Amino acid sequence: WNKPLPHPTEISAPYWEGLKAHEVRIQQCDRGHSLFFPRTHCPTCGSRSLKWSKVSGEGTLYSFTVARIPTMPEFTDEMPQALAVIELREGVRINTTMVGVAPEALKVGMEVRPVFDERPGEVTLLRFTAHAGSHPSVIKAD
Amino acid sequence: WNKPLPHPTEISAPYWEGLKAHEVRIQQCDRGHSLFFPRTHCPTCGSRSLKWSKVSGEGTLYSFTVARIPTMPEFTDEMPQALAVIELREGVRINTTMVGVAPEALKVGMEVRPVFDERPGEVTLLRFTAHAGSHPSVIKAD
Amino acid sequence: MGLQGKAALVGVAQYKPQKYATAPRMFHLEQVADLTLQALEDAGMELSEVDGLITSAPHFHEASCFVPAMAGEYLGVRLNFAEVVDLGGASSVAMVWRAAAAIELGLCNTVVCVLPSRMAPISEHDSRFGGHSTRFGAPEAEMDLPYGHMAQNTGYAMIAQRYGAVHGYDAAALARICVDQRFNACHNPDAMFYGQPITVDDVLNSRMVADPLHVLEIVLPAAGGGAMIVTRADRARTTRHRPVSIVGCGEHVSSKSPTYMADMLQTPIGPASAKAFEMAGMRPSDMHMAQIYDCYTITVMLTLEDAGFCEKGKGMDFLRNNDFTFKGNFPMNTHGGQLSFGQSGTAGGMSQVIEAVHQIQGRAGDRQLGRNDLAYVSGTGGVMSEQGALILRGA
Amino acid sequence: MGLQGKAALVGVAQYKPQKYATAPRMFHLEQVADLTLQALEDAGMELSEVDGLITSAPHFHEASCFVPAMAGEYLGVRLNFAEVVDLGGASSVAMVWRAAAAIELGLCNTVVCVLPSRMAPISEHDSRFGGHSTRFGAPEAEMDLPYGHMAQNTGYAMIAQRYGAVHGYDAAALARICVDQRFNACHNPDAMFYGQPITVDDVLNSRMVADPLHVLEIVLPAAGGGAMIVTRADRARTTRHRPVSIVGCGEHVSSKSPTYMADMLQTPIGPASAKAFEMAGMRPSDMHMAQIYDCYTITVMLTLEDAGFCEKGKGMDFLRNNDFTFKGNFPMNTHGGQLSFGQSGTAGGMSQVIEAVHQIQGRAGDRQLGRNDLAYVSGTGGVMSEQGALILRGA
Ligand SMILES: [Zn+2]
Ligand SMILES: [Zn+2]
Repeated sequence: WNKPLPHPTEISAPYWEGLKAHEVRIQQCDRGHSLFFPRTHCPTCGSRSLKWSKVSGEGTLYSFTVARIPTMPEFTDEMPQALAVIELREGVRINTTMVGVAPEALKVGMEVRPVFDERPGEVTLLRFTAHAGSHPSVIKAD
Repeated sequence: WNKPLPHPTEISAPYWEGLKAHEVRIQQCDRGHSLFFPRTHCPTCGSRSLKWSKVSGEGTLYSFTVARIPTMPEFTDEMPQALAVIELREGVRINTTMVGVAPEALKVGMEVRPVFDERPGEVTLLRFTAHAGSHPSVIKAD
Repeated sequence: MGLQGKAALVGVAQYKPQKYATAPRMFHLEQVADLTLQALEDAGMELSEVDGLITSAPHFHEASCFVPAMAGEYLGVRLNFAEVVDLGGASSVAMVWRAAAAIELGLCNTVVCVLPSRMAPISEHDSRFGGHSTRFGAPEAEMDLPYGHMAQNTGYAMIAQRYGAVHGYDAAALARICVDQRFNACHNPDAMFYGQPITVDDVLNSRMVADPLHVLEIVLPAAGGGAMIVTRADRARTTRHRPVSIVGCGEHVSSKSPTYMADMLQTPIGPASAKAFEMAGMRPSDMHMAQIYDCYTITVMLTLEDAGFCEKGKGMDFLRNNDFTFKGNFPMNTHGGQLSFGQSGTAGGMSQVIEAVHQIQGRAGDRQLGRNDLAYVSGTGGVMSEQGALILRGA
Repeated sequence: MGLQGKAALVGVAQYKPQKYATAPRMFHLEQVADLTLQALEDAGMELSEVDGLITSAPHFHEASCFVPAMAGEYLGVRLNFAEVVDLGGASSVAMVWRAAAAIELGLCNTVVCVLPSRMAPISEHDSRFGGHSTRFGAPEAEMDLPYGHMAQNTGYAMIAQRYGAVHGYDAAALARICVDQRFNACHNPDAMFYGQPITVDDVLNSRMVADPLHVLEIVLPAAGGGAMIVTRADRARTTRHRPVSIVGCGEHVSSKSPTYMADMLQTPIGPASAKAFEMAGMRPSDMHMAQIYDCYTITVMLTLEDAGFCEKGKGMDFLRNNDFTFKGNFPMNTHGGQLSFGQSGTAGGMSQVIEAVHQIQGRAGDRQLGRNDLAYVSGTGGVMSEQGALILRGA
């Protein structure tokens, strides 16, 4: 990918490794609080006993917008950018983009599925699509 | 000359240009306050009426030290560095180094006179020596 | 146990906002001196009285660190309070209450609040993410940038889209913010868009930047800068203009990205405004003017809701049912706001404080409010991230 | 007037000073969370009670700007006070009284002051002048660097040479500071130089850096970090340890380079300490301990004089005739000071504050003082540039 790519840290590595395994891994403290982005502490109660939980990746579209001007030239091949914020069933929120749906069609609150974007090669990114749509759960590299 | 050199601004330019003409030129506000380093205002009273004028350049050694480890590797040919603070008769203070004085004869309060250092080439630096010493007023480039 | 109101704004100074091409370049230390002295001259005070200094921490052109010391040395003052803030657009209001806190606590008699915003001259010997960090370990570097999330436009668009989905959206209502504030700027010769009136149609027909936000609903970047002098109440008696006491303040930072807000529609200006109103012993209905940080129209509408000027979910109708010009019943951003007066980078928020001081001091010319004693001022940084609120009261 | 003593230090935490080569690597955001939670556990409070945060503005590894917002978001707190300081070694004392001011102002209930000092891990996709600025327009870039003036060693050495010519100099008397503080460190398992006693001749035999300063009179840069919890006096009663009230404070910055000081021998800790003792209604002879910022031996002796513990000009005499160990009559830097406990970058100054809290709370172990009610603490940045003082009293 010519676009900016995530540079995972030892803290966030299990999440990015999970996407490679077609999994959505979200940390949870032993008091039950889920958190994202990844940390070494619970941002709710301050517990340091965190586990990486496998979640379905299903949730609702919390908000979105359609970029008419590229946030930077490198994303011109993704125009119009369907920038989105997903709220997972567990309550965490994730920045992403929507695939397999028209950008102007989106609606706040619609159910969504995860889509593992393998096109950058070694790095897999997490997109989302309509839960009832026909878009596959993966985007194989070109 | 591999050492740091001054990069004059349009505010400090008249000072570094005076050294090129073998003159110590400082600003004096219209209320009589001398100032240094150069500014667009008087740091004492805030007046914006500043006049550049030549001063004799003599004063006293306010303090000094002798670097036994070079402050930078490129100051090795100046070792031992006789770092000095000079207070001109006008009351402003100038960071510099002493030339032509044995480190062991440096003494807080000695009368000093300016020495214009042309070795860097295009830039002329301002060093000082003992007023009663015989060190010349200029150090020509090698 | 809040502020007792014994500090007052007495002098202001502001570079006229200019595009970066016409904008002269000056060193940030140079701007500190120039603006500080202009504001002191505006108040009728001397440089020798300054014993407190507040400025912006990041991207001070001449110093990556020891900013207070280098600036204080360059200015020539002896400080009992050497302060920097790092709150983006909320920096201006953040400085005002800190200056009052130091004066009321007894550390300073006179504090200068200064924000350079002109670029410095370039030298032979000497930013595509819009302020987002790319550093290793910065969460937004890996969670925002690879998906195109960055800068501010899309973040505010996603807040607007969320609002429309929950409470309904009325683009023509937002346009009234642009129109009425442009009307205010049309009576401000110092405003960028002086003499250029627009209509609701002009706003709705302007290009879409990020749905549902139009070009005319977003500030344009420009260069400027500002300074502000705060001093004790007793010293303020003998200054040149009417003292503007700082009677209430509030501050809140609960999120960087709106994605991690508990609810993007419940914004941190609410808590900050409630504290400022409580501490001044005052209600929104007591204000004679509201100078609201206006980098985006959606920020203004949400500030009106969360500050208490109207009920949550009713901001759309508040815009429809009120006149926000200086001739109207709810005067707002009477200098034109950053939208029509000009956004001077980080110093943009200072234009809101300065216009309140100008109004309260009776120095606003044709746009002068007849009732000019109480002001609400807000400052916002990032995408509804950093927030501050001030209640100002003329002496 | 001033602080009324309604805020208290109730929890502390700090990494053991460790050399950069072997010290653990941690992101600054990670350190902020780790140190805060450690200090919260030490106080017996939980995360959601924190409504105020203070840290250092410059060189935050993951953010060149918006440091409070990003740190608070990572931590997971909702802040009513989002503060950064930029005062070098004086930062630690500067954050303490700012936390007290915000709590006495009613803005916050509980404030965390935190300074990361370990370096972050390195990524494949990622300082000569010792902090001096090389930027175009920075005065020191053209007036100091071309002549070899930079960093801190030679500046403090010229202060020492000025003192010797004016008041006399005793190299062995200054070495007493190193020996006694190392003795203190030799009873502190956490100190970097635990179990490593030195003598006076050890100091004189150590290499001359710049006349008359030897290497052993100068701190050794190291990695570390620390945090402290400050809370209201009433909430402090139900915390784990004895509250340490903040009853006096002072701050002064009148120069950046010592070259432009009115008198290099009249240091800013004079004004700062006079304000702090006045605010606490106390005098130097009331103190039971003095935790004095000790990057250089000369800084300690000048703080002894200008803070009023001895006469101006008799500092060497005071050093010859007094015992500064925790068993002595003038206990000083009873943790070892930065010289012997280790300097954790900008967090080195926090070691002084934390030791004062440890002593007052009765938690100093083998180094516990008999009288542990009252403490003077100083912080110093740059070369006699930024300065702050604190008077602390146990509950
Ligand atoms: Zn938890
Ligand atoms: Zn003058």
